[PDB]
Order: sequence, then structure tokens, then C-alpha cells
Amino acid sequence: MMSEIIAVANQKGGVGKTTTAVNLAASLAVHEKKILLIDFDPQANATSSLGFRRDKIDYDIYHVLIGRKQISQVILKTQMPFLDLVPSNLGLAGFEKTFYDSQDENKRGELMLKNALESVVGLYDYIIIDSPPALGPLTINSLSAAHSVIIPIQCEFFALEGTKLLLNTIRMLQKSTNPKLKIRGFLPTMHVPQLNLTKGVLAELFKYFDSEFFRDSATGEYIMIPKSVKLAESPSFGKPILLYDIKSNGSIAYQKLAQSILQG
Amino acid sequence: MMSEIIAVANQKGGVGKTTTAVNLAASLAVHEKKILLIDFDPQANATSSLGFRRDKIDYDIYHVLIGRKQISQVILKTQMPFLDLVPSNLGLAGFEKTFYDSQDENKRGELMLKNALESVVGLYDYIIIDSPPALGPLTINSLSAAHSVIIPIQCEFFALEGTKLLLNTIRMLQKSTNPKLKIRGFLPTMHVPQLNLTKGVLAELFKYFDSEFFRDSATGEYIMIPKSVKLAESPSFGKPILLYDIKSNGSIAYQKLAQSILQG
Amino acid sequence: MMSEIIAVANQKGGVGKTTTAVNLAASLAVHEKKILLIDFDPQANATSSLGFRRDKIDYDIYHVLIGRKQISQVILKTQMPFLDLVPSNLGLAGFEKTFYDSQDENKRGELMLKNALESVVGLYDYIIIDSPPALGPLTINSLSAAHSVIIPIQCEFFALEGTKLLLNTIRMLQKSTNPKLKIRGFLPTMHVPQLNLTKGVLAELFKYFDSEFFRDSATGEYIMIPKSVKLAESPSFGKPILLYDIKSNGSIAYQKLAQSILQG
Amino acid sequence: MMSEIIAVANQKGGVGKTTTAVNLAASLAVHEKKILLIDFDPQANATSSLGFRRDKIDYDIYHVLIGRKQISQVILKTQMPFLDLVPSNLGLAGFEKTFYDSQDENKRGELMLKNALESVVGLYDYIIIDSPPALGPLTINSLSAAHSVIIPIQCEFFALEGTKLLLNTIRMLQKSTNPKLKIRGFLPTMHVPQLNLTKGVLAELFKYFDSEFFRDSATGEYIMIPKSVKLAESPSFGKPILLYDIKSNGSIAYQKLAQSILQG
DNA sequence: TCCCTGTTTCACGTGGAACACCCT
DNA sequence: AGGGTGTTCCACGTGAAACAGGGA
Ligand SMILES: Nc1ncnc2c1ncn2[C@@H]1O[C@H](COP(=O)(O)OP(=O)(O)OP(=O)(O)O)[C@@H](O)[C@H]1O
Ligand SMILES: Nc1ncnc2c1ncn2[C@@H]1O[C@H](COP(=O)(O)OP(=O)(O)OP(=O)(O)O)[C@@H](O)[C@H]1O
Ligand SMILES: Nc1ncnc2c1ncn2[C@@H]1O[C@H](COP(=O)(O)OP(=O)(O)OP(=O)(O)O)[C@@H](O)[C@H]1O
Ligand SMILES: Nc1ncnc2c1ncn2[C@@H]1O[C@H](COP(=O)(O)OP(=O)(O)OP(=O)(O)O)[C@@H](O)[C@H]1O
Ligand SMILES: [Mg+2]
Ligand SMILES: [Mg+2]
Ligand SMILES: [Mg+2]
Ligand SMILES: [Mg+2]
Repeated sequence: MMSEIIAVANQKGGVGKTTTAVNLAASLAVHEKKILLIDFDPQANATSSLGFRRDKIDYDIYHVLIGRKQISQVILKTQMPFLDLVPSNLGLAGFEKTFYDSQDENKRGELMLKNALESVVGLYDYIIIDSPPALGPLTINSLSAAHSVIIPIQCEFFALEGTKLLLNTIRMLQKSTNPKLKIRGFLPTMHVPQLNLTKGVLAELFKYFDSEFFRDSATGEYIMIPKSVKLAESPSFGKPILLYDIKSNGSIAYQKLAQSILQG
Repeated sequence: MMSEIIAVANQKGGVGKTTTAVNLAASLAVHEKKILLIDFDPQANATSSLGFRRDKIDYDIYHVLIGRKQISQVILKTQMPFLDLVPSNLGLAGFEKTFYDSQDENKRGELMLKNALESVVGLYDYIIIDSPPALGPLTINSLSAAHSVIIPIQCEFFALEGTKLLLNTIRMLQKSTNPKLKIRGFLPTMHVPQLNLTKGVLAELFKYFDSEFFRDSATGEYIMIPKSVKLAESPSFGKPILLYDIKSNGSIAYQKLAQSILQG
Repeated sequence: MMSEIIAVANQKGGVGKTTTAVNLAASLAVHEKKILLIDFDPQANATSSLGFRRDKIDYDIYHVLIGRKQISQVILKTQMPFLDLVPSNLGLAGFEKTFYDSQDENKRGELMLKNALESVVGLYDYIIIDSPPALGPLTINSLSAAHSVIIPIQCEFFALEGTKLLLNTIRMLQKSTNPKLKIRGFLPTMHVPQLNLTKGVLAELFKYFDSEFFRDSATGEYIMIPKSVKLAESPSFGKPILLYDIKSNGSIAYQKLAQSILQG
Repeated sequence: MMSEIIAVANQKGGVGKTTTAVNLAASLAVHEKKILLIDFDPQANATSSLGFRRDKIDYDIYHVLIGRKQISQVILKTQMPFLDLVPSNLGLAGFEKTFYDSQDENKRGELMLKNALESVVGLYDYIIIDSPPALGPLTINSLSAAHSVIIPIQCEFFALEGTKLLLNTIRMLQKSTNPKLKIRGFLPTMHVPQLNLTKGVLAELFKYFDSEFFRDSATGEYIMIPKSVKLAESPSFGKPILLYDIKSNGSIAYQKLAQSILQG
């Protein structure tokens, strides 16, 4: 078995990584492929996006990382049979400090998620890592474990400057800890295609990275997640979009994305 | 003269800390008050919004915090004569580790920005601090220096959970490092007033904090930053809203906010 | 006992006079008051709305008006024991010529229904008259017999000229043949409260005649017949609504109107 | 030219005779065919639907009928260059009386409009006569003058029985005054296709007249004018649909009606 | 059989954004 | 260009109507 580990990371906040991670885990699970979703955000927004109470959460990914628990100990099962969740909690914040301690003694600790996943990388088809809004210790784990990264891009101004910096970190890890690391693609999120700022910022990213933009290679048209209030309602009902409204366009786009991920 | 030091912070990403910080700084500056805007985010989105190139930026608040530099050295003057900026860069990220080097050694380092600011706090009326989307060391400095905090709320689902944690952290620092700290107000931003998820999240937040909401005290009415494409186009021109589009509603909103802050 | 003789008239077609007449008669009959419903329309829409067969009906109000029959001869008893019907047929169309013959012969004939009615006017509590869509002879009789008039209003454009014109003709008779005639009230019908044309036409009519709009005198709110497919399904079963579907909103409306008419 | 005369008549009120007449005149005028539209209704709602004043109308179809005027004297020009209007006014009511005087002397007067129209039957391609909600003298004139009749049917209950009666009158004229008379078709109006009452009355009327239903010769499919609030606003701006909102479904439908009429 | 609640589909109103005139 | 004007597109909310188990 070969888990593809796809890290949904992007250091910018509010750009759709928790909406993308949760909902791709879902929309790929319905393709009857076994999905594990890691919640690497100390806010634990993905955990709650699937209906859990972080407050009624005993053991989570932190204790796996430091070795106090096996990752197979913490996995929870979700309302979707094919989607299982490694939940998160505020305790994951501690990991920041933890990380630098290894940085002081043996320059490891980028690869803690790498080791924590090693024991289930054959039990799942896809392991999707929802990353927190930083380029800090946690995000670096997320990338180091990963086969590829999915980059949610909200076509507003700062996502210009932001992206290159992120890619910079990628290359750095591509020369340092994770050689295999590929960009699985760029994913426009919250898309409003008729705004002019969006036309411009998309055009810029096209210029530097059109080859990285997700196309449903079935019809080749670009796959962009539409701004959908329904997409932002779905976690409130402890549900993906698939279980909350399978016919809304948020869902259509995230299933199209899953199709594209699958076609190769 | 004694600057009110006001941190626009919130640990959730994309919620308007940077947009509110830039545009409150500007909308107060035109009111003929001398403002310093600190960019406490390694993303340097506030710097970038005022038209600078982070990449053609020499020394920043990082070198201030490590003592290599004076806070008064790094200040740049902006296209508004009354608004000054302390810029940022990824080097500020390094502070993460620097902070914990204090936590291991003498359990301070909460109050670093407080001390570096000490030398410019009488040279300004308001010091407006744009925070990063975390509860880590940087936001801890950002809050601890501050007299009061402005909490921009994106009225969607997670604004529920997050907010409670944020205030608790506020309460925590009030009982440890900054006892004088006040909540200046909550700030609904990107407001689509007719959406149902918004009505709901506003209702919950009203029940728990209705009095802490920015009111146009002339009419008592709520002050809410409307979703406005122009509010998000303006930094692509390195301009605040009032220099980019003074008549749009994003702008009118921020000047009502600024007026409210001045009235007390 | 002195039956109030209430004419539901309006010169525009399809505005609910036949639906209002049937359903007010029924909603008052359920209040244990004895009601006679005159079908003054050669279409005999009120007749068939109560389940009779215009074709298997022998003698009708025509032969009453020409004296060939007593008004007490043509009355049929209906599916409601307290509701009686003077039925109609196409032969009532003949009366047009006949009217002008009286116009030619003794300058009466507006008051023919009045005369034909004299023999049943104390035998009923309310005598409810479904008028045809004109200001011609039949409607002139119908107003001339009547104590008061109920004007069903379809809140579209032509209700504007139309309304004031109907009121005009009312005043004419009030100064000539039937001065006692009172406007029992105005009744918005088929009411869709959110359409903009309705808002506009209602606002116009309000400015000119708000005091005439039927109010739930219990709660003072307006009485408006909601658009109810069932209100239009009921006559196909030869039934009023309260015999058809008493919990529907059309039904509650007509009963609220009935309460209002009795309430004073 | 040989003017086709199409009388839009049906005795039930509020079934679309006037919205249909006005709008077919318009949708036919735009095929660059010369249209003369008679307002044969004393309410003259067709006149007022074309932006004219009953208040500003000097000579109208009444004075033509009594011979005091030429039809060519009263014709007006409309905002559409290929559509001209013979307007109406409440004085047309007088014609009722007029008709019976001839019934008393030489049993003519069905053929008054026929005679008045005699002078423009080569100057127009189509002359469209909007009838009042009666089977009275005017409606009979309109049918007698006309080559064919267009019958708007609102698929509710009373338009079941009503239809049979109307056809009877056709046959009467077809046997007495007007042998050429054709039913150009039945035209479903205010159509709500998913209501069950509408399905049913359609099914019934299909049963009896399935061959009389207007087919868009393009798809063979039935042409049924949808409930369109915009179709009902159009007279408030003195305009047809095609000048007021040419892309709404009201307009497309009245245009399809125009094409079907044109093919023959 | 009488009822009661979850879903669909559809028109219409609303308010934002782009765009094209248009003043002048 | 700057500073109105209205026209076109789209998402979302609403509320009515047909329908469908589900219910003993
Ligand atoms: N395509 C979309 N349309 C509408 N709303 C969306 C869309 N994608 C995401 N959202 C909403 O945007 C808000 C934040 O997005 P989300 O948390 O998924 O991004 P994030 O980067 O994970 O945030 P953070 O970095 O703070 O964890 C939520 O309300 C989310 O539901
Ligand atoms: N009132 C508003 N209307 C429309 N767009 C807005 C508004 N406020 C902010 N935005 C936009 O939303 C995007 C994210 O917002 P912004 O970066 O101001 O929030 P933030 O707090 O800076 O994010 P971070 O949390 O990472 O600092 C930006 O393109 C910004 O222009
Ligand atoms: N409030 C309502 N909701 C729904 N349908 C209605 C309503 N009121 C009337 N209708 C329907 O509209 C159609 C015509 O209304 P109705 O015939 O009662 O008015 P009318 O004055 O009788 O017409 P006429 O002017 O020819 O006598 C009927 O099938 C009727 O059932
Ligand atoms: N397709 C439609 N959708 C919505 N409203 C409509 C439609 N057609 C007509 N109406 C409106 O319903 C009302 C009456 O229709 P209209 O007067 O054309 O029928 P009518 O037969 O002319 O009435 P009359 O029998 O008194 O002549 C008007 O306000 C009319 O514009
Ligand atoms: Mg998240
Ligand atoms: Mg920021
Ligand atoms: Mg009637
Ligand atoms: Mg008419």
C-alpha cells in the first residue's frame, strides 16, 4: 500500500485550507478510497468541521508526535466510513516549543509528523494534512511528511506576495528534509470570477504558475472553488458539504477536485 | 502625551486585523492625530499595504526586539504625513525561538515590544499594532504592550469558538503580564448583513458581548465593516481606503470606527 | 330581523367577488347566522361553486326579477344547513335588454332586485350578493338593493383607475336611487405581500382609503385574503373552503373577515 | 394585404384577454407587420396599457360605431411605429343601449364593428380586438368582425364550464352572422405548470380541444404564457413587454405566440 | 386512512459589482 | 480623467406548492 500524503498548507489565514482539507477528505472518501485526515491546527477547526467537541477530545495528535501515543491509538472514525480523523486540540500549540528543543540538540524535529505517520502510511490511501496558518514548526512537519501539497489561493492581493514565500519554503525543504515533495497543485478558493481584483490576481498567478493550477483534465477547464455560503454553513452542522448539500457548487467543485486528484 | 497602544489582534486568519489596522491608522491620521502602525506580522501585509517593498526593507521590528536596533531607527514615514510605520519581514518569524529562549531563561519575553516601544510612546497619539493570526509569542507581545485590543469578527462559524479562546487568553494575560488591558471593542468585518450564518453568529456574539461592540455613539448604531471589493483592492495600490476611495462604504465604516476611537 | 344586504361588486373581472361571496357566506353560516347567497352572474360561478348544476337547475333569479316566480320559489338549500342559494343561469344575461326596456318604460329597474328581495329580507340575517364584472344593469341592481358593499381588490395596476371609478358609481346611486348604501369595506385578494407591484398599488390605495380596509378588529391588523391554491381548488368540490380545508390560510382569512363583519 | 382580424375574447374576467391583445399586437408589430389594435372594452385597459389617457382621448371607437367618426379619424400611433391603436373610453358602454335599439328595429347591430372596420382592411396586416369580460353586444360585434378568435385560458376551475358556453356563442354567430369565424386557438395564460389544479384543468381542456392549442411550430410544444409579475408591471410603464423587459418569459412567450400566428 | 415532517422546485426581491455612457 | 446614470449579471433569502414516507 502507498498512502499519498497531501498537505493542505498555505501560510495565509482565511484561504480555505481547513475547508479544502475537510471537504477533499470527504469528496475523495466517497470514491470509496480510505482517507485519513490529520488536523494539524491547534485551533482544531477541522476536528469541529466534522462535528466533534474538542472539549470531549481526550487524546489527539500531540501525544502521537511526542510518542506518548501511537497514531493508530488516536484515530477516530467519522460519519463517513471511508474518512477517519486524527483530531487536534489546543495542546498542539505546545508543539512549537517542543520543536525548537530538537533544533537545539540534533536539528531533527522537522520530521516528527513524518515518523508519526510512518505507522499508518499503508493503512490509508490518502492522508491529508490540514495545516495551521504559519510557516512555523507545525507547517514544516506537515510539508516534511508529505508527498505533495495542495495550495488554496484566495485571489486577493496578499496571495501574490504570499505564494512565492511559501514556494520558497518548499524549495528549502525540497533541498533539506523532503526531496520527494511535489506541489500537487494550486487551488483557487472563495472564487468570485467577475470581480476585477480576482481577474488581476489570478492573471498574476497564471503568469508564474499556470502549470500548477488544477484543471479537471476530463474537460481541462480550471477547477476553482466558488464562494458558497453553503460551504461555510456545512461545518456548523458537523458535516462536510457532501452530507450537508451534495448539489451545491461548493460540493460540485470539491468532488471535481477529487476526480482530478484521482485521474493521476 | 501618552499613546494609547491598541493591538488589532485575533488568532483566526483572514479576519481583518491587517485591513482594520492599516485603515484605522489612516482614518485616525486624517483626523490630525500622529499614529504609529506596527507591523507585527512576519507576513508584512501591513507594510506591503502601505506601499513598501518588504524586499527593499533594511531594518525592522525584529532587530528592534533583539536589541540590535532602536525602535525609532526602523520607522518609515508614509504617504500620509501623520501615519508612520514600523515594517516587518520573515526575520520577525525568528522571534518565535527568541521568545522561548526567554521562557527557558527568565520567563519574561512577554513584555519585549512593551520595552522597545517605551521610547516612542510619547512621540505618537495612537500606536496601532497589526497582529499575526496566532496565539503564540508574537501575538503575546502584541497584546501585552497594548492598552486595549480591537477584535475584528468575520461573522461566520469559527468566530464563535475562536473568540471565547481569545478573550480567555486576554483574561490570562490580565492576570499575569498586563493587568490594565481593556477590550476596546469587537469589530464585525466583511459583513454581509443579509446572510443567515451571519445573523446567527452575530446573535450568539450579541448574547455574550453586545455591549463590547463598536457603536457609532452619535446614533448608537453598530459599526460594521461591510464587505467591499474596494477595501481589498486598495492595498494593491499601497494605499489606505481614504486615499484610494474615500467615498466607498469600507471607507465610511472605518472613519466611523476612527471617530469612535477619538471620542474616547 | 333585518338582513343586511351586502353586495360584493367590482367592475374588473377575476378579482375574487365570486370567491369572496361563497366563502363569506360560509364563514358566517358557521357562526350560526342564516345567510342567503344571490348568484347575480349569468356565469353562475357562485352556483357551481356550491356544487349545483347550472344545467339541472330549473327556475332562477331571472324569473324572479320578471315576476314569473317568487324569490322564495327559487332558493335552494345547500350543503351548509345555514347557507341558502338563489341560483343563476345564462338566462340572467337576458336582463340587460329588459333593464333598458324599464329604462324606456318607467325610469326604474335599478331597484328590481330590491323589489324581488322584499319577500325574504327578514328571513335571513345576511343576504350576500355575488355581482358580475361591469358597471352595467346587473351590478346597478346589486348595489341598489344593498345596504353595504364589499370591494375585492386584486393589487395589480388596473385596480387603480378601477377602484376610484367603482366608488364614483357608488356615489351616483347614493345621490339617486339607494342613498343608504355604505361601503362595508375593501378586501385585498389573491394577496402576495412581497411582490413590488402589490406594495405599490396597496400604498396608493392606502393613501386614498386606508380607513376602508377590513381590519381584524380583535387585533386591528388588516384582513387580506392570502393567495391559496386551495381557495381556488374548493369550488371544484362544490364546497366553500371551510368545508374543503378549514385549516388553510384562505379559510382562516375568510373567517377573520366574517368575525369582522359580525364584530360590527 | 388582406387584414386578418383576430378577436381576443373570453367572457371570464381577469384571464389575460387585454394582456394578450396588447402584447400580441406588439410582438406581431415587431415582425414589421402593420397592426391595428381595437380596444373594445369600456374600461379601456388596453388603451391605458399603451400609455394613453382615458382623460386625454378625444374621439374613440364609440363615435366611430355611431358613424359620427371614421375609424381612420380616431386611430392613434403608439410608441411602436408598426402598431397603431383605436382607443376606447367609458362611453363605449353606451353601445349596449345602442345595440338593443337595432335589435328592436331590424335585428342588426352584431355587424357594427364589421361595418366600421370595412375601411382599413387593406391598410393593416392584422387587426387585434381586445374584448370585455362579457358575452354581450360588444363581445358579439368583436367576434362578428373577426376572421378568428384568440381565447386566453387561465387553467383554473371556472374557465372549464365557461369555455363550453363561449364556443356556443361562436357557433351561434357561425350560424347567424359570421360563418368565416375560426378559433385561432386557445392560449393558456397565467400558467403555473406544477400546481395540481393547473395540471387538471389543462388535462380536461386538452381532452376537449387538444387540437386548438397554440403550438410553437418550432418544437410542436404547447405555448402557455407563464405567470410573470413583469408581464403585469408592463402596463404601469405604458409599455408592452418587449419594450419593458424583452428577455422575461412573458415576452418570449408572446413572441412565440406571434411566430406561430405568422406561420399561419 | 388521517396526518406530519423532511425534502424539491420555482418566482421574486435585494444588493453588489462590472460595464457602457454621458455631462460637459 | 472625473463624477453620475442605468443596465446586466449573480448569490442568497423567502415563501408556496407538489411529493413522499412513516404512522400507528
Ligand atoms: N469557497 C468558499 N466559499 C465560501 N466560504 C468559504 C469557502 N471556502 C472557505 N470558506 C469559509 O471561509 C472561512 C475560513 O476558511 P477556512 O478556515 O477553511 O480557511 P483556513 O485557511 O483553514 O482558515 P485558518 O487558516 O484560520 O484555519 C470559513 O468560514 C470557511 O467556511
Ligand atoms: N471589509 C472588507 N471587505 C472586503 N474585503 C475585505 C474586508 N476586510 C478585509 N478584506 C480582505 O480579505 C482578505 C484577507 O483579509 P485581511 O488580510 O485584512 O485580514 P487579516 O487579519 O489581514 O488576515 P491575517 O489574519 O492573516 O492578518 C484581504 O484581501 C483583504 O483585502
Ligand atoms: N385568494 C385567492 N387565492 C387563490 N386563488 C383565488 C383567490 N381568490 C380567488 N381565487 C381564484 O381565482 C379565480 C377567479 O377568482 P373569482 O372568479 O373568485 O373572482 P371573480 O370576481 O369571481 O371573477 P368574475 O369577475 O369573473 O366573477 C378562481 O378560480 C378563484 O378560485
Ligand atoms: N401572465 C401573467 N402573469 C402575471 N400577471 C398577469 C399575467 N397576465 C395578466 N396578468 C395580470 O392580471 C390582471 C388582469 O389580467 P388582464 O386584465 O390582461 O386579463 P383581462 O382578461 O384583460 O381582464 P378582463 O377580463 O377584465 O379584460 C392584470 O393586472 C394583468 O396584467
Ligand atoms: Mg484551520
Ligand atoms: Mg496580517
Ligand atoms: Mg363571478
Ligand atoms: Mg380587459
